[PDB]
Amino acid sequence: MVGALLGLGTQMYSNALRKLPYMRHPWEHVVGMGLGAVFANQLVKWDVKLKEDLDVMLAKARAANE
Amino acid sequence: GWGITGNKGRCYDFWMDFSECMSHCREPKDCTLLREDYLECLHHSKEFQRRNRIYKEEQRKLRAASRK
Amino acid sequence: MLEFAPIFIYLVISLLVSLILLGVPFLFASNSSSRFDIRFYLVSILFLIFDLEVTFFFPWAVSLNKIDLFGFWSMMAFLFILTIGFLYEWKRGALD
Amino acid sequence: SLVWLEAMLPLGIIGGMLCIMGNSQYYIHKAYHGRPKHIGHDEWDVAMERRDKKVVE
Amino acid sequence: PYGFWTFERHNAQLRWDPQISQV
Amino acid sequence: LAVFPEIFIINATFILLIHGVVFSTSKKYDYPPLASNVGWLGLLSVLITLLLLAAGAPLLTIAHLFWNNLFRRDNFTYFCQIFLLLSTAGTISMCFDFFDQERFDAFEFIVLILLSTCGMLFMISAYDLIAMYLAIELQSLCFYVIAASKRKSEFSTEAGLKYLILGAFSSGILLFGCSMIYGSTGATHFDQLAKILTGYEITGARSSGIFMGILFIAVGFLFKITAVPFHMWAPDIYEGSPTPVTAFLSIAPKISIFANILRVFIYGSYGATLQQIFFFCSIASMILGALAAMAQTKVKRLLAYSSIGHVGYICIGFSCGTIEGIQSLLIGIFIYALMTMDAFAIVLALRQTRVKYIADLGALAKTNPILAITFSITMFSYAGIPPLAGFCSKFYLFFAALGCGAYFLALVGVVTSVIGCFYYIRLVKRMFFDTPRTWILYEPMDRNKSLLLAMTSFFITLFLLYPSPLFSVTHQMALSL
Amino acid sequence: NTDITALEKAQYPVVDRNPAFTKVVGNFSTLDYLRFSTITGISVTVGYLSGIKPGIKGPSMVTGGLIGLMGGFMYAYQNSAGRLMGFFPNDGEVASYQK
Amino acid sequence: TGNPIPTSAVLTASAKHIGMRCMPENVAFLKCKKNDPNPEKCLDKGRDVTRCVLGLLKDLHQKCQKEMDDYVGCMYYYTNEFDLCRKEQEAFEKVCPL
Amino acid sequence: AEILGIILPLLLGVAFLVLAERKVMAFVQRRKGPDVVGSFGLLQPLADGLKLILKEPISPSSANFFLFRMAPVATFMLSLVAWAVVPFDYGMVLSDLNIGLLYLFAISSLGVYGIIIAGWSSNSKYAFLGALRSAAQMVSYEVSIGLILITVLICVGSCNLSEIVMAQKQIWFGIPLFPVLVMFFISCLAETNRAPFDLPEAEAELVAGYNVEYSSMGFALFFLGEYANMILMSGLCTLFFLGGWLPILDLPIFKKIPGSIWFSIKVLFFLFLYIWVRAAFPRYRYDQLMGLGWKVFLPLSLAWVVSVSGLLVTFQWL
Amino acid sequence: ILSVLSSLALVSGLMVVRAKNPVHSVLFFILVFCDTSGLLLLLGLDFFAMIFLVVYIGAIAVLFLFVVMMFHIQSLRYTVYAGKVRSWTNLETLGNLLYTYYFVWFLVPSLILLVAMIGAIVLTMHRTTKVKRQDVFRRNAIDFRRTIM
Amino acid sequence: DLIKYFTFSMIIFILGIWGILLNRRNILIMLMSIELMLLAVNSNFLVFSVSLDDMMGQVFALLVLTVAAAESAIGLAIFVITFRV
Amino acid sequence: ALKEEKYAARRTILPILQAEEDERFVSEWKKYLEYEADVMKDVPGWKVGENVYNSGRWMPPATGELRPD
Ligand SMILES: CCCCCCCCCCCCCCCCCC(=O)OC[C@H](COP(=O)([O-])OCC(O)COP(=O)([O-])OC[C@@H](COC(=O)CCCCCCCCCCCCCCCCC)OC(=O)CCCCCCCCCCCCCCCCC)OC(=O)CCCCCCCCCCCCCCCCC
Repeated sequence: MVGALLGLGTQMYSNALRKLPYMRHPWEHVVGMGLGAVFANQLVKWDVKLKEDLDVMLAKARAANE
Repeated sequence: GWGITGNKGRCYDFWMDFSECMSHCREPKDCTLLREDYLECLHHSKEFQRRNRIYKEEQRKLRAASRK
Repeated sequence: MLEFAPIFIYLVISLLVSLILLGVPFLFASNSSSRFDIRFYLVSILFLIFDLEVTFFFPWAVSLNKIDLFGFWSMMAFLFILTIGFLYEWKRGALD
Repeated sequence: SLVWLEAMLPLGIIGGMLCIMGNSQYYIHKAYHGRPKHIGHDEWDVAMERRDKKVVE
Repeated sequence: PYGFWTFERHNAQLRWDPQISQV
Repeated sequence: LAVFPEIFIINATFILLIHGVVFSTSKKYDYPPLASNVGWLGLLSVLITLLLLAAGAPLLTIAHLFWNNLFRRDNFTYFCQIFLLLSTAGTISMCFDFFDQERFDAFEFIVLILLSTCGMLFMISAYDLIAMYLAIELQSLCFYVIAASKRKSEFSTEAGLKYLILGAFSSGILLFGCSMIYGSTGATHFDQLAKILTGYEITGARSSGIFMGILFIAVGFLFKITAVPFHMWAPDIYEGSPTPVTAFLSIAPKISIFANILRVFIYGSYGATLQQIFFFCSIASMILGALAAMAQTKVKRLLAYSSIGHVGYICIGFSCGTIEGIQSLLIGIFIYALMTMDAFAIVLALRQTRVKYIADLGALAKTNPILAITFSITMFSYAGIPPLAGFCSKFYLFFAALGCGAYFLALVGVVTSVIGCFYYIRLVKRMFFDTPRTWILYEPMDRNKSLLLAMTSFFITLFLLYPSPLFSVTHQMALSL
Repeated sequence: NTDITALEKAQYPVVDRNPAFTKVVGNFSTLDYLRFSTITGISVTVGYLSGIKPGIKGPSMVTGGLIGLMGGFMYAYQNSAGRLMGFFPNDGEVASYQK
Repeated sequence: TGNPIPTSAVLTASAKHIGMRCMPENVAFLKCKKNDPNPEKCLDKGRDVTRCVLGLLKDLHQKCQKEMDDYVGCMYYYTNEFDLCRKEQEAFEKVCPL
Repeated sequence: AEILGIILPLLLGVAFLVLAERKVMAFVQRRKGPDVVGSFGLLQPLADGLKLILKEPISPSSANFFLFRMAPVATFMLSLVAWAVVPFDYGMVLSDLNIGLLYLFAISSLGVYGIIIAGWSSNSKYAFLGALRSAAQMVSYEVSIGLILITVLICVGSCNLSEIVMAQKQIWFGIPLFPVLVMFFISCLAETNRAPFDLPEAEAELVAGYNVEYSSMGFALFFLGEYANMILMSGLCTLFFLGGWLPILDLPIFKKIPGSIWFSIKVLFFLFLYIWVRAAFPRYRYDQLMGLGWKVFLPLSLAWVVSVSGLLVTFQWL
Repeated sequence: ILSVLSSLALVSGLMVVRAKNPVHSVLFFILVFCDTSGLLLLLGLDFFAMIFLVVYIGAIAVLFLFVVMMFHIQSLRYTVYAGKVRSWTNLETLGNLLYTYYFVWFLVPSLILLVAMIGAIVLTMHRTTKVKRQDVFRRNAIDFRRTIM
Repeated sequence: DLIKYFTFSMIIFILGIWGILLNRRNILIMLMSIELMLLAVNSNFLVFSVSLDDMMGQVFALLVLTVAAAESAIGLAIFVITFRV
Repeated sequence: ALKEEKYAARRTILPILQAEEDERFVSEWKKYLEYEADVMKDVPGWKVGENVYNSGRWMPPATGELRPD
């Protein structure tokens, strides 16, 4: 996903900060960030599920319209 | 809710009464009688203020009878 | 506490006794016949720590039938952390 | 041989002083109070002594 | 959050008790 | 179970401490410097914990034995603890240069950071005045030690000494608050203290003991987080101490003490009676941040005052007890922490300088221009420039302050943030478009800072493009309280 | 006294509430033994690569392996316990329905 | 000592007998106290336990009155400390009430 | 009060312990000790005393009278007040404290003050560093005595010394924990200075190691203090480990079993052991000594708390 | 009369904050602790009195004395006879809790004492052991034998 | 009488914070006052535990004892390091 | 076993001691109530004489901190 492009940047941005050129095999380990982005989106879904659960718990609470 | 010599403390009973209330009462009030009970155990503020009013009125009467 | 009053007066009566032992020689016999040793701060801090841990030993010592096998293991965890500290001090070499 | 007794004698008259340390502060306390000292004298016993001196009126 | 009584009633009988061990 | 994040990071610290001490005192290995070897295993004992902690998400609440006695974990403690270990991960990572380049054979600085992280893991989940104080002091004691570590330069020694004095006095105030509250309530557990302090209404109901107790607890905390009226040394504390220990005691105690404040001040005592001092602290903290940042030169002290001001911008989320306010406060801690880890990663990248001010910080637009881009990104983020993440933090905080009716708090926040925006725009201009000013050259930063600076720079710029995960996290944490 | 009763508990069907040690560890799935094995590897490696600089490659590898054993084992234990207890996916109910 | 004045010594001396006998009165008093600790609400059960126990003492001081005097002499001498004289404890128990 | 009946006999005990040490340590060396003064040197302590009292001062110096003229008083008062809780027989303790043992620990922690102050008021760098070294030694073998007492405390119920000596009716803690008695004795040897462990007390470095203004009273009071501290720390190896006032319980027909006499016999054994072990062993140099209190008697004391706690927890012997 | 003699502690606490001579400061420090232990005795907390003595005026003010000497600055009661049948000494009723029920607040002070050990080591080792006693670290093959200065 | 044993501790704590404020110049008095105020809160916990008849006070007082002691250890060690050689 | 013997003896004599203390304290309480109603004169003072409960439970009246120590 977009995590692949982001990782190549994070690695290339890292290379740009240490002064090293933009070259090596860690740009192929940015696939790990693609895994990370998929997990982060998966965690967004799981998280909004849990937040909806806590929100219906709150709606049950707070006097429940009384 | 312990005690300095074991033995359920002094008013772990009052705290259990104030916790069972706050457990199954939907409001902080209507469970406040038990809260004032428990704080009365803790600091004896009501008992001490009553004793001090007793002694204060006694002392005022005695001074009014002595000096006149 | 009730039994603390005998030693409370003991301090003062021993003060009196030592004052008499002081005044006895004074009356008789008239006219005619290193920048810093920091190891003393390491030894001192280390005694402080080990006496703190003995302070924690005392209630666990006197109440060990109450805490059956769980207070014992909790104290042994506290003591394994003491031992890790003491081994870090032994290896680092503060005991010299 | 009983030659060590001469060197035992100072330990004796230092043992005859701890016997006095122990029995003096016993028979002095056994005098001020008609009864020996109670070692395990927990608060139950001070409470019972209070109520006891209050029972004999 | 009223998670106190569920332990109090649970362990009140062992120690820290005024009059149960008496009788 | 339920202490597997603590059981591990305590066993791992011992395994590292024994492993480090045996080798550094070894003739066979020529007395090697065990830093960066007990490190590396240090920060992995963090990641394995962060893996032990994140995985067992339902398991953290696995017992009752801990509940009404020692400490209560929940979703808030769980998420805030995954953050502390993550923010401790960044802080150990940025130090790897400080261990090799700077001559430190003292590995136990690592094991002390690990013990402090355990103390903070027990602060987050602290759910009793006694546990709160004990964990607070565990982490504060590790930090006094590792802030007085450098014994050659006398500048770090007196800084660590006044840090110890300030922290011990803050803990004394906090502890007197705990005493007054306990003495006037007969209950220390937050689950017990909550039941008592419902309908306490100090300003309406005469309860002076509990009032002075909550006031002293708030004062001790506002000392620990170095808010404005009680910072009192914090600039000199951050300036004198070494840079990585500053990065540690400047971002992680904030996270931990703020989670602890959310525990005691939103559950243990909930009223509009105590948050008045935090409202005043927010006002004067944003004021002091803005002005002193306008006044400072030394980049370390500039970051000190910037952190004080941003801590101010945090407390406006606590200055109103609404869920939106608490969620704004949590958003503000994550965007203040990631940005501070970034700023300190940058300051650690520039090891070559001595204690030097923004003028010597110059020329970075020329030497290492990508690092200057990153530094401008981070400083903008602090300022709150719209297209960045710090803007999202300050903006949601101000929106919570408006929804909470604290219009004046939002006003002082916006004027102080605009002052800061002006100051940091002027700083970036002076660094980029002019002022060459003596061209000090830097050894390159290592991969560890590089990825943290790079990932965090990506997080700051590409944040508004996906704020759903963090907002969901912080709203869940606020609901859990 | 103690009790394993949990907050947010039993979200999945419990197999054995409060599993005894030597059973929750005898429940290690070939994924747990694969989590306890990858953690010990990533901990031995960071324990060897870390120690090549100070010359301690062997003993730093050993201490990284000790850290990895402790951590990966407590992780495999977390997993197999939240599986035996009702906390995790827990597809190992066939082990109870069969035995 | 003397008439059955329920002193400390004479009470802790007969506590074995106050255990065998007068157990119903004691357990009733304790049941009240554990029900509600207000002193009035079982002043009657207090009279009841005190009645049977004063009776038990006046009993022990009739048969074996010399034995029940040496043992209380102990318990007053050593303050209610049992082990300090098991000889008096046995001689008192053996002669009449076991 | 009756504090006289515990300080005066203890003063006589210390005065006669100087003679008991000289005489026993002489008998060891194949020679009669003080033997002309009294019938058997029995008046030799009174002669030493009455001499030290009649010795003119070297310089009056009564001006500095609050600094170090009450510091020996403090050391001696502490060495004498730690005798209250020590029980000589059933109900012969002067003040049965239910935390008696911890009170002894505190009295030692104040004897540290005694030494440090009485050494600092001596404006002699060598003597002050010697006093500081002696205090660090006395306080480094106090963590080991602390843990040894935690062992003998685990065996007992409470810290009440009368209970610790009453908890040995079945067997003295010297028989099962003999290795501990050897560590308490070798620590009480080292806590006090009089020991194989007395480099700060190396014959010369001791006199020039406590004060500059002697006047005799200071010399006698330090030695009276060291010998009372010794009678005390030998009256602890006999409460805790040996049966405080307990016989072997064989109940002989010849022996009417007095209590204080048994306590006396045992404290005499430990005093004779103090002397014997001063005669027969070389000094430890204070650089191996401090490396024996940390590296030898702390690990072997910690192990013992875990051993006597374990073996008493598994089998419910507590 | 000893009840109100806490005024001694009160004035000695005012001395330590209003004294330029450090010996008087540490002396009145020790005095404050002695009177605070007297107070803790009057309350019957016997264990805490002895612990104040030990871990304050046998360790901590020992530290402070070291820092001064060296490094000079220049009727109606109703006693309920239940719960008295078994009187719990203060140590027993601290151990019934600290090691079994609130034991994590006791293993955390364990970690604080361990951090104090590590701290006193890393701070005041003072380059007197392997911290710098490793070697001067001078090698031959890395030297130029001063032929060319 | 609880007020007598608390307000006296309260003003001992006030003495500690007062010495903190005044003595920002001298640090040994700073640490003196630190341990002073960590006593006036410790003695405070003990007094409030005797008054309330609650044991949490004494548990917390013991832990504050063995935490303020480690704090004094590290404090004085930092102070000795501050006076470098 | 000796301590359990001692505690059994104490628990057995506990009801008699507690009955004596109940009678004594209730007599002192009657006299304290007859003193209150006399120092208050019952028109101006506490219109309810005892009214000490403050909820549905009884407690020994009041004291200092720790007398038995
Ligand atoms: C479109 C085409 C796609 C093709 C397919 C692509 C397939 C995958 C591609 C490759 C994926 C990643 C491969 C492994 C990681 C490489 C790391 C790296 O760059 O090392 C730099 C590193 C820089 O320093 P150095 O030269 O090692 O010298 C050390 C310094 O002295 C240091 O200073 P000192 O002297 O003070 O020493 C302190 C020490 C301190 O050292 C430490 O403390 C190290 C601790 C680091 C953290 C843990 C690392 C090991 C475990 C990683 C995680 C494993 C689980 C999965 C991933 C988790 C998330 C990362 O520093 C070190 O440098 C130690 C060693 C550094 C390397 C550590 C990592 C390697 C060992 C473990 C391998 C793990 C593989 C991960 C696979 C990822 C994907 C699943 O240099 C090397 O390691 C060079 C040789 C190794 C690489 C061989 C060539 C690549 C082989 C695979 C290529 C396949 C793709 C072909 C693509 C073709 C088109 C382009």
